[PDB]
Amino acid sequence: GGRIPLWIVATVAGMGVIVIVGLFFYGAYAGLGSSL
Amino acid sequence: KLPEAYAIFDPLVDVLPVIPVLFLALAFVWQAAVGFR
Amino acid sequence: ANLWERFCNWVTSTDNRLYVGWFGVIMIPTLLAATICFVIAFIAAPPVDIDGIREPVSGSLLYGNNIITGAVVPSSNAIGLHFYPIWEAASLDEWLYNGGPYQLIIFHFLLGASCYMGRQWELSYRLGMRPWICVAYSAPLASAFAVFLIYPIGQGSFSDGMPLGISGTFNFMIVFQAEHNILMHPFHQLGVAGVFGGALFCAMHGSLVTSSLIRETTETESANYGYKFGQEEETYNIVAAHGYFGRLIFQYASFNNSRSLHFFLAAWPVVGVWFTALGISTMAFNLNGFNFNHSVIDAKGNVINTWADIINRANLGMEVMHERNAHNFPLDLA
Amino acid sequence: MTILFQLALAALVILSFVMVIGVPVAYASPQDWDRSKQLIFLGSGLWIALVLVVGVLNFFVV
Amino acid sequence: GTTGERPFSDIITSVRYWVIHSITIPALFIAGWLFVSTGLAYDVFGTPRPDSYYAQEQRSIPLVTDRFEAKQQVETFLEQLK
Amino acid sequence: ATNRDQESSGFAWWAGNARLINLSGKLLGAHVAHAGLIVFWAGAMTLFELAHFIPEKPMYEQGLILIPHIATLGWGVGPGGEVVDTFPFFVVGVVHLISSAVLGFGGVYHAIRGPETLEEYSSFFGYDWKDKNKMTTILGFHLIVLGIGALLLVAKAMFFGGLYDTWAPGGGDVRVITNPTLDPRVIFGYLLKSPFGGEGWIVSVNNLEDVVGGHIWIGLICIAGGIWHILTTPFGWARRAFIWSGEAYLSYSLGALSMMGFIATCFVWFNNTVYPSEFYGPTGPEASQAQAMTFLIRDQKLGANVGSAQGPTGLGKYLMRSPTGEIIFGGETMRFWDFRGPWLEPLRGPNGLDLNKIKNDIQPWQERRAAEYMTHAPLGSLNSVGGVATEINSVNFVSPRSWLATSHFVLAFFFLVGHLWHAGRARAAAAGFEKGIDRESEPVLSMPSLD
Amino acid sequence: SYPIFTVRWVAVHTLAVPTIFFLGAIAAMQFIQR
Amino acid sequence: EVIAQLTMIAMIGIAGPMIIFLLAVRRGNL
Amino acid sequence: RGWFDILDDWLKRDRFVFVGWSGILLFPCAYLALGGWLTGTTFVTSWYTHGLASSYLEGCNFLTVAVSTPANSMGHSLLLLWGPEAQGDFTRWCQLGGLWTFIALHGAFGLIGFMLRQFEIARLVGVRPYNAIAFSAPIAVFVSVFLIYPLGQSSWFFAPSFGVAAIFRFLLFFQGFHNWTLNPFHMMGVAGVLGGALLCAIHGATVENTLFQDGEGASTFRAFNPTQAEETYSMVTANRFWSQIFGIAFSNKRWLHFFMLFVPVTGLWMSAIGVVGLALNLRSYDFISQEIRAAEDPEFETFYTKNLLLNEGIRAWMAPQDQPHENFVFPEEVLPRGNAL
Ligand code: CLA
Ligand code: CLA
Ligand code: CLA
Ligand code: CLA
Ligand SMILES: CC1=C(/C=C/C(C)=C/C=C/C(C)=C/C=C/C=C(C)/C=C/C=C(C)/C=C/C2=C(C)CCCC2(C)C)C(C)(C)CCC1
Ligand SMILES: CC1=C(/C=C/C(C)=C/C=C/C(C)=C/C=C/C=C(C)/C=C/C=C(C)/C=C/C2=C(C)CCCC2(C)C)C(C)(C)CCC1
Ligand SMILES: CC1=C(/C=C/C(C)=C/C=C/C(C)=C/C=C/C=C(C)/C=C/C=C(C)/C=C/C2=C(C)CCCC2(C)C)C(C)(C)CCC1
Ligand SMILES: CC1=C(/C=C/C(C)=C/C=C/C(C)=C/C=C/C=C(C)/C=C/C=C(C)/C=C/C2=C(C)CCCC2(C)C)C(C)(C)CCC1
Ligand SMILES: CCCCCCCCCCCCCCCCCC(=O)O
Ligand SMILES: [Cl-]
Ligand SMILES: [Cl-]
Ligand SMILES: [Fe+2]
Repeated sequence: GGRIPLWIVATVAGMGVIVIVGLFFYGAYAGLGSSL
Repeated sequence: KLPEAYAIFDPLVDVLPVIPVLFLALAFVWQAAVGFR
Repeated sequence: ANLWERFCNWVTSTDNRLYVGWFGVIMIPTLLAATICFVIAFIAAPPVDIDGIREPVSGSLLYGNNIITGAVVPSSNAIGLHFYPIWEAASLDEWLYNGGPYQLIIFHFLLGASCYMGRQWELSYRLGMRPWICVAYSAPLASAFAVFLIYPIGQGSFSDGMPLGISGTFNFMIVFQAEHNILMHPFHQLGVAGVFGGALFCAMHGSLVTSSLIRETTETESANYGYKFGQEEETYNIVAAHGYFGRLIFQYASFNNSRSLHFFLAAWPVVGVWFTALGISTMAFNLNGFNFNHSVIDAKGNVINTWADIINRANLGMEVMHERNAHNFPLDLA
Repeated sequence: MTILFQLALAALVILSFVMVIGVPVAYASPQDWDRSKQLIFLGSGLWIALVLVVGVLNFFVV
Repeated sequence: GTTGERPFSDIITSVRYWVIHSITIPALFIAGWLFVSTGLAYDVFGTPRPDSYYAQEQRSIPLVTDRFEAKQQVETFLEQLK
Repeated sequence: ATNRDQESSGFAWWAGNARLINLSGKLLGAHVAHAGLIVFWAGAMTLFELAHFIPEKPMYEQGLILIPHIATLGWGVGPGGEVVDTFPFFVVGVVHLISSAVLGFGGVYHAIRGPETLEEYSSFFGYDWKDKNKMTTILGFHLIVLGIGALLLVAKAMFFGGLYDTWAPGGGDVRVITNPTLDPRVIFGYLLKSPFGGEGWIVSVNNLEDVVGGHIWIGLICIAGGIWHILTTPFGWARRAFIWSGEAYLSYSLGALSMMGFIATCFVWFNNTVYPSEFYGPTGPEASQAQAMTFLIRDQKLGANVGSAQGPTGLGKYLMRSPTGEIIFGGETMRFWDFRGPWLEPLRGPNGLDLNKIKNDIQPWQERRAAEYMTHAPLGSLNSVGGVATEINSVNFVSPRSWLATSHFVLAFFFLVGHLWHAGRARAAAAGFEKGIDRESEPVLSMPSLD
Repeated sequence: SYPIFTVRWVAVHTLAVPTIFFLGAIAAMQFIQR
Repeated sequence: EVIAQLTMIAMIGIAGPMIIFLLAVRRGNL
Repeated sequence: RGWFDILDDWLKRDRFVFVGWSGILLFPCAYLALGGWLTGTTFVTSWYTHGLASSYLEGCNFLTVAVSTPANSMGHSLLLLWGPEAQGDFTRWCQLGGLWTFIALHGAFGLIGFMLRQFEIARLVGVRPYNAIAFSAPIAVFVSVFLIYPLGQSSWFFAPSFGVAAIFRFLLFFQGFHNWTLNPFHMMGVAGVLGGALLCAIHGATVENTLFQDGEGASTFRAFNPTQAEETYSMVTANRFWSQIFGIAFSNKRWLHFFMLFVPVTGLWMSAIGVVGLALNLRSYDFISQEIRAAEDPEFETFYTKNLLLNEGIRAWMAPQDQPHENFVFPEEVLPRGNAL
């Protein structure tokens, strides 16, 4: 009903996308697709 | 390379340069806390 | 009253059919100079040694072009970035051979269009308007600066500036793709979003306002006659338009605030075109599109082509053919 | 002094991390108006000292 | 107005919501992870792993060149990797 | 409690820093804290570069932008630009990083706890934007600070160890500057040079005596102007010509910074004196010239008479004339014949490149440098694949000159937009119609119709 | 009070649930070596 | 390793939101 | 009331996401086109049809992934999962290019559904259907480029593949083989799209800078009430400004917004017509008079001849790998190349 503040859920959600994206950019340099 | 005395801090030095952008992000965490009033 | 003040009142008069203004005092001569030179050159200029290799390219209508193939041809690579006014030539004939009209036109034009922008600020001030139309124009203006000024600076020659013609534009685009892979550059991808989205939102807005025009006319007359210039009331029902568009997608994906809606229309294409102008201006310094050439290899190390490698094959065909007589050494470093 | 230059330094790092969070919170809770102003004073002076200590010790491990 | 559904601002701040989705979200993620780590996505879709694009000493691509025998053509290219 | 929401300040959150316009103390805080961020970055970034620094690779193969600035000032470097002591890079790094904390502290102090407005705490630090005397006084002090800073570079060059001098005999070296150029015919002659090819305005400054001499002039000019403005107030003509408000002053500075960004962009792209190619990689013109040199050397070694070799077009394959007759390298590099650099100038005679010197006096160090620079031309992809756009993956390289030119063009461009944005707004707001047209007194409605 | 199962609920879960699955697949792919 | 990098930047990153969080608990002057 | 009238009620309920009769066509087909693209770019190769990797799984990134066209040997097969090529084998369907026809054909019917949705909603809410009318332009593009064009060629192989870089390849193919920049229908299309973006920017900026002061805040967005009667900006000041800056201006708000509809819609329709021509290789490739002159006069050069040399480079350097089924073997010595490069 509103127990959890929106700003908290936004920051956590936000930091969760940063990590997944960050990982994808890490992957451009390692393993498949890195040219190496 | 850093001087060997400081080498243990290499990982911290590796991440320090991104700190200024976290300030910009902090401003938005803050405005959400105050509801963009 | 003294002559100076009467002149100043005239220059800045809001009653002139076309506003002059202080920016106009420079805009008018420079635009006229560029316009007159361009028209005469497009019709009658003789062939121009664009690449400095004594291989003149015919750009004008009288020398065998049509409207599509004709151009004012960029000045000679031998000149590079040197200033080549008429009075630096031994003769007009020399100046025409080496592509002097191109410099004269682009410099007067860039100066005149910058003052066009300032003039938009200036009249908005005399009329009591808000001042930022000129900011919207800065997007096309910056685009013109990029292809006529910045890209030559970075590459070292006005001979690599955009030609003043229809087919010459295409030539510029193809060579650009070969040397910079602009399609793979995100600032050009942002420019496409800018212009595709601008056209999308243009058609959206026109269609939603047209869809919700208030009945003020009969079936015989143009619906345009239901709006009277200066009328205080809105001629369409924005609530109805919101009601249609909110249901087409969902309610909050639709604008209810006219001011927010129109700012979005301004912002989307302007930002996108700022980015594409910045794209040309930074590829001017050879920070090129993404290079995924041979990025995928298999367990043994065989190259597994992707669509990026197929683009690279086309790029290579452009590279090896452009300016086919102009290179003596294996790398085309500018 | 090796291991103890590294102890001054991680002291400095630690104290910095505490000052980074604590100074803004202190300053914006004027409930703890006076209680806390003594602490930042201590923290600040201790910080400046750790920097000096690390700076001289550097010339015994560099 | 409002079409009667519960406001999103309300569900995502609700504890019942995060109780349910603290489990369901990560469970879906691990399922997708496992779909690839098990190697199962290669075999569902027919996608070569890094060792099965070419035979050891061949440099030609296994292009399908017939419309109705194409499925059989692909199966034949796969047998030539063993 | 003050401003800090839309209803009380008139500005929405997305324009929230506009709530600070008349809160000198909180505004002082914002500027100091932001100065903290700048100094922090200079510190953190130098340490990062130093951690990632391999002294045996060229600086420009390692993505370094800040260490090259330190090396150019004569620290940590020896002949040829070899790195001999990294400790100075460390010191520069650490001292900025430490300093950012004190700036950070003072900025957060003033922004949060300090007094929101300063004008009641002291009439010296407090200010009204419309006080033209006070605004020129602050301008004055900052001019003096700037003049001091210019003279610090002079101090470094003349008394405290010198500067890296790419032109110095024997491949380049740090050198104390003992005879700076004071003749104003040279110093201000640079300002009257055309910005076009072969001239290059101030970007053409090609020796450190002119550089040090110009900073003597600018230091003294800034100090004299600072005192001027502390002691004077603006004249009537200046009063009538400008908008006097916080936002206007901002807009004037954005215009200034834009202009400066575009100039820096061209400096780092063309100039190889204060951006030595030893540290920043060759310029675009330089690498293109180096290619022609490389293949001239190769072919001449094989027996080609490079002076008489007619290329496909009829122009010389290796050498040709510029349009004023100088002998220059051929091919597409004909556009870059204004290039000047220490590896090339020994071949230069009064008529341009000297064929006798080309046949006889090319040293191995010139062949090496020409090959190095040809293969580090500043061309590369956004994911840092070195080379032309059609190159395959392998070489991980984008020239610091590209990174620095592209970044600062983008920055300079957006600061021009900011200038126009704030300058137009400052005009509108001073005249009172920045929020819209007044329906009751719409000016167009009182104008005669155009036709 | 409100319903919790709606047409809307199906729309969001029709998108949301495959999206998470696909993201975990793609994450795993960053650790594939050739 | 990359552990230490990520553990470092995890701790720095959390620092910002903590400040905000603490001041919101203590009903501070956000 | 019959069962038809009751179903009508439920389909037309006001809910968060309106459904309608059009939804029965729209939602399945849109979701499946979208889903098939995501599925294929994430997991599916183009090795057997193109000799290309095309999925994240293979190590492509967002720019280089695609759902690629079927092999040329498929002709214009519908490539049904149960048709004679895949014979019901899903795995073989993916490998043969079935997801391409899957996406293209469900996407086509999904666009039909979207346009019907625009008609359906317009009718219920009581507005005129100009938005539906406008959407005819995206449909004509999609049909001309993704359906008609390959149907005129040898196979679906030569349609556009669904990916970022794959579409870039398509662009360059059209330059090199079709000289599509020279085509006046494309040129009109360019004018309509660039002109539309122009109109978008200039109309939004004009409104925003002729606003009336209807509040006291510096943020002017709050001074608008969606139910107000009054215009929120001054048509009269806007007209004077542009009359004096540019010489002409709009005076009629209805014409202005109809023009904003007309320009980009008409542009996209023109470009669609040009691509129908290219379906048949009916190009605007050459100017005969220039070719006659250039053939006889080796000193005659224009930007038109320069650009054909580039096209000739594109075709020869890209064809062997772009059309692998042709087995083009071009020895080094036949490749067109200028000096040195
Ligand atoms: C940050 C630097 C800075 C700034 C913002 C100002 C700002 C000001 N100064 Mg100060 N000034 C400075 C540095 C600065 N000054 C320094 C270092 C000196 C010592 C030389 C002076 C000497 C000085 C004097 C002597 C005077 C001012 C005055 C003024 C006021 C009007 C200036 C004006 O009209 O603008 C510029 C506007 C102009 C119309 C200038 C001429 C315009 C032409 C087109 C410029 C071209 C010539 C240019 C000067 C040099 C060419 C270089 C080019 C190649 C780039 C304004 C408050 C005036 C005032 O009111 O004094 C109290 C005044 O009389 N200043
Ligand atoms: C360089 C960036 C920068 C800086 C220096 C500032 C600074 C400021 N802003 Mg602006 N702002 C920014 C970016 C920035 N802002 C951005 C990006 C936005 C858009 C999201 C805004 C939106 C905005 C609004 C909407 C408002 C401001 C306001 C303010 C002022 C008072 C803020 C306040 O009461 O905070 C209170 C917040 C807190 C107490 C939370 C903690 C914040 C502290 C500073 C964290 C510091 C952490 C740091 C690591 C400490 C290390 C210390 C160490 C040295 C020992 C302040 C001077 C306000 C204003 O003008 O007041 C009248 C205001 O209303 N700003
Ligand atoms: C340009 C920046 C600037 C400006 C104009 C001000 C102005 C002010 N501050 Mg702030 N302040 C700043 C930066 C600034 N401060 C910084 C960086 C810090 C953190 C160290 C502080 C911390 C601070 C506190 C804690 C307080 C103030 C207070 C004040 C007021 C009186 C200060 C006074 O008279 O001291 C006179 C100054 C001195 C006796 C020292 C002068 C000698 C200077 C510091 C040396 C020059 C250093 C050099 C230029 C920099 C390069 C060095 C490099 C090698 C590291 C005034 C409104 C007071 C206030 O608001 O009262 C409630 C107050 O209590 N300030
Ligand atoms: C509106 C929804 C919709 C539409 C229009 C389509 C359309 C299509 N699908 Mg997709 N599909 C859908 C939903 C839909 N699908 C759903 C929900 C799924 C998941 C289960 C799929 C899964 C799917 C796959 C896996 C494939 C397709 C394929 C196809 C294509 C061939 C279909 C075909 O031949 O049908 C034939 C069947 C009919 C035309 C229906 C016949 C209806 C009856 C029997 C007529 C009898 C008349 C009767 C005598 C009179 C009664 C009157 C009445 C009053 C009772 C076509 C483009 C194929 C494709 O894309 O290949 C490239 C393919 O392989 N579809
Ligand atoms: C106001 C405001 C804001 C802003 C803020 C800011 C901007 C701040 C800044 C701050 C800062 C700017 C800070 C700083 C800090 C720093 C520090 C804290 C440092 C320390 C250091 C150290 C600790 C070091 C150490 C070392 C050494 C010595 C050696 C080597 C190693 C090492 C590195 C470890 C915001 C927007 C958020 C919001 C609103 C309000
Ligand atoms: C250091 C050096 C040097 C030197 C330098 C110098 C000496 C400089 C100077 C500089 C200068 C000396 C500059 C100046 C500038 C100027 C300006 C930039 C101007 C501006 C103007 C304005 C902006 C105006 C405006 C206006 C008008 C016009 C009208 C009315 C309005 C107004 C006012 C707005 C050299 C090169 C040797 C070398 C290297 C180093
Ligand atoms: C030098 C040094 C230091 C210092 C440090 C510092 C200074 C820190 C800071 C930090 C910080 C400063 C951080 C912060 C962070 C932040 C963040 C993490 C944020 C994020 C955000 C987000 C995620 C967002 C979200 C959202 C919202 C909220 C709303 C709207 C929407 C969105 C989604 C956007 C230390 C002590 C280490 C020691 C050593 C040295
Ligand atoms: C095909 C097919 C089918 C169907 C399928 C489907 C239905 C699927 C779906 C699927 C899906 C439905 C998927 C999804 C996915 C998603 C994703 C993959 C996402 C991702 C995203 C991202 C990555 C993004 C993010 C971001 C960024 C990047 C930046 C900006 C921000 C954001 C956050 C937005 C069937 C069964 C009939 C069988 C046959 C075939
Ligand atoms: C109009 C809506 C159409 C929806 C169609 C859904 C189709 C799903 C069914 C797939 C069945 C494939 C198995 C059949 C294989 C038969 C091959 C053979 O007889 O040789
Ligand atoms: Cl060409
Ligand atoms: Cl060459
Ligand atoms: Fe409108």
